[PDB]
Amino acid sequence: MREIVHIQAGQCGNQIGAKFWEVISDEHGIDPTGSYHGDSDLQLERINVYYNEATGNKYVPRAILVDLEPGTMDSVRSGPFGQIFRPDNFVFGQSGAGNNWAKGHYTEGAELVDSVLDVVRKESESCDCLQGFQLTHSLGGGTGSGMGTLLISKIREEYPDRIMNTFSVMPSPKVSDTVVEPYNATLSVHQLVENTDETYSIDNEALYDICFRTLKLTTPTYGDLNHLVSATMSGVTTCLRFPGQLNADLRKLAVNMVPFPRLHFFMPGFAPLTSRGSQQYRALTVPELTQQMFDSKNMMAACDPRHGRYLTVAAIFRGRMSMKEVDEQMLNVQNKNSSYFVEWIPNNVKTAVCDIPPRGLKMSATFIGNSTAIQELFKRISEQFTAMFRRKAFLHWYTGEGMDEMEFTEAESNMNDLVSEYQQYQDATAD
Amino acid sequence: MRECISIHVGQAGVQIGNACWELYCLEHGIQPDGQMPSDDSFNTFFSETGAGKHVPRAVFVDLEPTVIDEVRTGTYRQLFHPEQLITGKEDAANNYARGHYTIGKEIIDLVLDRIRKLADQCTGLQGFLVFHSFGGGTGSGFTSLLMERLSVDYGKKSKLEFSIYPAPQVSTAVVEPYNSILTTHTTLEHSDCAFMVDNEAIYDICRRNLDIERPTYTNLNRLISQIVSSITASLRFDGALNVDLTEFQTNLVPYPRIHFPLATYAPVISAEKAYHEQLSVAEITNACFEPANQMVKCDPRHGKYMACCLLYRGDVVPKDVNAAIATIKTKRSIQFVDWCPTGFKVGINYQPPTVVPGGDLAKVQRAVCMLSNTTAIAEAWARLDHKFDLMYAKRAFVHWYVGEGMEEGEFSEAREDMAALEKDYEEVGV
Amino acid sequence: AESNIKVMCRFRPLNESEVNRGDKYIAKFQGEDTVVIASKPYAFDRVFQSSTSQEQVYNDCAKKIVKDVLEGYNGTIFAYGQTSSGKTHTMEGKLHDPEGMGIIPRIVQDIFNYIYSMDENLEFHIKVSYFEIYLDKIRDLLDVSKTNLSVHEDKNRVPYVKGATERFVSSPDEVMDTIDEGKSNRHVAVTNMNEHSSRSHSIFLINVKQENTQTEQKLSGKLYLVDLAGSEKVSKTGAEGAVLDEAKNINKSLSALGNVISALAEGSTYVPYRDSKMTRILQDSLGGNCRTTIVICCSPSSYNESETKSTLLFGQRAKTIKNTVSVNVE
Ligand SMILES: Nc1nc2c(ncn2[C@@H]2O[C@H](COP(=O)(O)OP(=O)(O)OP(=O)(O)O)[C@@H](O)[C@H]2O)c(=O)[nH]1
Ligand SMILES: Nc1ncnc2c1ncn2[C@@H]1O[C@H](COP(=O)(O)OP(=O)(O)OP(=O)(O)O)[C@@H](O)[C@H]1O
Ligand SMILES: Nc1nc2c(ncn2[C@@H]2O[C@H](COP(=O)(O)OP(=O)(O)O)[C@@H](O)[C@H]2O)c(=O)[nH]1
Ligand SMILES: [Mg+2]
Repeated sequence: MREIVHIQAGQCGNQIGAKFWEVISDEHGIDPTGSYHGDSDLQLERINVYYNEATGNKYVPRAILVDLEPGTMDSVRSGPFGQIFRPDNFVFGQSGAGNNWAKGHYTEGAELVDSVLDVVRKESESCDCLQGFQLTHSLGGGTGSGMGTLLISKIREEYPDRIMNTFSVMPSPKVSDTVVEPYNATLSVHQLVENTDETYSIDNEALYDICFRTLKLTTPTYGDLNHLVSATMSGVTTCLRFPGQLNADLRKLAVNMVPFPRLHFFMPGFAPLTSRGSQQYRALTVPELTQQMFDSKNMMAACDPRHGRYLTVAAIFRGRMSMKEVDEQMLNVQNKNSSYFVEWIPNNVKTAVCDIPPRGLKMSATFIGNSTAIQELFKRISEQFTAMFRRKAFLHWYTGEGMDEMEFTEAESNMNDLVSEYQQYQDATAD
Repeated sequence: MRECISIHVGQAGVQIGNACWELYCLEHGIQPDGQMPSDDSFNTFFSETGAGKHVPRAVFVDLEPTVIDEVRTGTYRQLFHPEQLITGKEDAANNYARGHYTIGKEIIDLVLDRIRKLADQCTGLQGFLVFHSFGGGTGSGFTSLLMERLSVDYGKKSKLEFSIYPAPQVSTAVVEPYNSILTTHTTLEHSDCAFMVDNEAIYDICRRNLDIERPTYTNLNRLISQIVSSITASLRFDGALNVDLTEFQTNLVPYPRIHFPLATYAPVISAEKAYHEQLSVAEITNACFEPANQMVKCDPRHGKYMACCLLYRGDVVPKDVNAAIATIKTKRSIQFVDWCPTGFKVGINYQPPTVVPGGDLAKVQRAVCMLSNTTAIAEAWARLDHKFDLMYAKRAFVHWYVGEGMEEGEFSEAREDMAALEKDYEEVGV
Repeated sequence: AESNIKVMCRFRPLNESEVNRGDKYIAKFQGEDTVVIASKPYAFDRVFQSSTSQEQVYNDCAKKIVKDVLEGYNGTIFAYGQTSSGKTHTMEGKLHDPEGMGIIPRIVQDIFNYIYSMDENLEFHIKVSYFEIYLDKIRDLLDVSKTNLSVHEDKNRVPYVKGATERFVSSPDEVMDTIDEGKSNRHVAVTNMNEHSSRSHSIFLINVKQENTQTEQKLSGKLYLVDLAGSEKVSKTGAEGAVLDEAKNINKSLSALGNVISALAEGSTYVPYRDSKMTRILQDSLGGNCRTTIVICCSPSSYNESETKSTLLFGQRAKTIKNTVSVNVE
């Protein structure tokens, strides 16, 4: 299907989202004045998938940007591609919810929610063959978390037929200055499991370790990290943006990824990220790519799948190459590393190849895994959540912003049913 | 007179189409716009139009626009007439119930009308060649819906399939054991005779018989198209008999449920292997009983031959054919049907095959394709039902199909007939 | 402590569309326990052959569950089976005819007939709600305003429906009015299988509370009476457009009910009550503190043989299930 509507929410969600758009906009050959410079004819091909044809020779992204704190929209607006976003589509408040999911979901954000809905209806009814909606938000802040999930549910009540794609970023156990993040997380997961088609779980923890070990960088600076996010986020959108081989859309992705409809939390990964400029050595070819793509060291969630099995892998290759060598390299890997897949799911590895690569490279490979090990993440949030909840610590800051305690009980109740679910299909066998 | 229409459903389906149509174009002498320096047996699969443009007896169908927009962007875009190129928008997306229920019915009338306006320009229409996967969204779902509606619409007029089969090494989708069993279940009663294409076999033959190290699906379709051109050669060249699709049905079926033959094609030799380049009619007839060159990569060392037709094209003499067939009947440990005598139907067309200008095969003086009904493909069904059972046991992925219009009973019913297809393949033999 | 799910089997007659097609009568019966279909026996709690009246279904199926629910157990009665097979006839029926009325208003009366037969020291507070699951959202039936309702978890986390019309009823006659109102608000369409086809799963809940003033003890019981929709083959019903959207959600929710039934019978480690809103509202009903009777509803026409067979195997599966039954305090 054709048009995706993209929605960015919270400080992160709008910064990783602008970094996404400058990546796909360079791929589709469009500049910060909104001019199509594309040197290949194929750059304009499926342009209307992400883009709106505006008045005249201007292509504008079908992106809606939401925040309560208006300085986020200013850093986007004063960012390098600022003018490419339509200033109707800057949706801004004047406060900020303040790492409080409740002030997101019930206070400030439920005041803002309807201003947003009016602009996603407007992107929507303007689309010819609408695919569905793509939200980028946090599972840990204040804007992205409660106001995101308010969004997920509100648009989905309006459009339950089309696809709900989300890039949901997960908070780190190592860093963050914000203590209450597992509270915001548990509360979000509860809404997410009920209202998304697919959830890419984007762990800050892993992005940190991917950037610190692989690429090289020491303290966490979000502009360097957001490059690895944006490169992943280009990677999986490839098949929607550009033609090649199998799995064009998100539905044929999600249909092939999800065995049981609440298990839609996917583990991202990206290849090549080797020693820049110099290597030029070490790795180059499609099996070397397939290797890096399959590696626990190249995974973007902090759950080591060497400790919890894979259900399904969707692998998006980019460049001109051999469909046979992927068929064999996906055969090989699944034969040999069989004990890290699940026996009851036959044919575990799903492959797309697009002729177009990204810029900076000639060949690339993106991993998307529906892994049972994503439970270690739901356990980390829980064990932390239930820690604070049993002493009813910080609770008053949230219950005071509208919530019942029984909403903390219910949000926990589904996260732990989600845990039993993920623990089952780790443990399960054939017959 | 004796005209046939190719209906190309699915991305694979469509890209074997491309290669087939491009190959018929070169075969006939047809320039890539339409004009041709000559005339002759373009008759069946092409129609000459007023302005000298020779138009395919085609229908191309895709459930999004992308596969078909590459057609009308590239080469032969001016050969392919816009009415015969049919796009969708919101696809089935690997999901059989979207292709049968939800999205499929949204193009079905429209595909049938452009089929009917092409068929009503067929003086002696034989029937259809539908090319589709047993495994995809488009290919699996839209084709089974299309088969039911064509059995009501054209009835007596034949439906041949060229059907893409997944394999126990080379596979594609997770839900593909459902796609397969679901589609077959529907096709069984409706279809006529189906030439299973195993994508592993083609991949494997290209590696071992064609010495290709890096093949792409372009390379694979080049071998595929060469078996489809070999079958269709009987309508399109000069020669002896077998000029009709129904002789294929008639002579290949042991019982009509068991309507799925195996095709061999020979020689599958690379242009680069020009040392032992002088192959005989015997040589290429040996290769047709060789387990290498089987388009369906199952074990003929377990499975019995039930029925064989040999189609020779190029510099082949039928003295040479007789001699070949007698000695292949003495040499190979081939089990055969009891109720009938010895089973070979032989076709001889005088004109060699064609390669594409970059084509991988050698430009051989003679060629053969064997169409053969084997019990070997019950081995392949058995692997497929055992995968259905795995997934169905846990109920995995089934919410996406039942949640897009399907009943779970349909899975039970489908599997029950596939398990009776298993018993039909057991019972021919005892 | 552990009581099986009673799985009870009802065959209707051959309807007009069936007899005018010329369809065979495929049901053979062996005693009260077993139905034989294509020589194959399918074994149950009680089987009801075609001639069974609406009263007959009431005294054998329904009757005893009335005394148990008012002993402060929860009680679930629900009908399952493909389209036209006689679920709505069974549960609703023809409400105002004293022969044609079904389980729901017959349950209501025998509740109040029990309350008429009780001492002056038992106070009873009965509240009812009536809602439907239509296009996977919970529409309130007694109120037009609420188009989706919410699933909340209770005191010991057992789920219940928040945001509903809880009408507090005095007479059974007034309960017949909330039934009559809610029935006619319930979303019904003409299909080629049924002219009054249920397109939604309809959820009547009677929550009955009682205290004896003199004993000073309080008990509650949730009585759920679900007329389900019947998972249908698109070939048969001829469903396109909205009829299909409807069908999708129904097939979707009853595959999930099936999988929950299935998981319980095999002893699978999760038990996904969390798939559908129907499976959630049925959490107590399928493994919890309720005495649950499943009425599997069947057609005897040859046309539906395959899908009839499946409905019987759902019930053989289902009979194997026990509930974790207990007395519900207040
Ligand atoms: N032989 C052949 N197979 C191909 C071709 N390109 C892709 N395939 C494969 O054939 C199978 C795909 O079948 P399709 O019929 O394309 O599946 P489809 O119906 O397009 O699937 P959807 O996109 O879900 O609708 C997969 O195993 C592909 O790898 C091709 O040109 N020739
Ligand atoms: N046991 C029966 N005895 C006599 N008539 C019956 C019986 N069961 C059903 N019928 C007839 O069939 C008709 C339709 O039955 P009903 O609506 O209950 O089917 P249903 O199973 O609810 O269908 P759906 O799944 O579409 O809702 C009834 O209105 C009634 O007249
Ligand atoms: N990758 C990444 N994560 C960030 C960034 N900024 C903050 N984070 C973290 O990711 C989540 C962002 O939440 P957000 O919704 O942006 O917080 P809010 O805008 O302040 O409500 C939090 O858990 C932050 O610690 C960023 O630019 N990139
Ligand atoms: Mg009904």
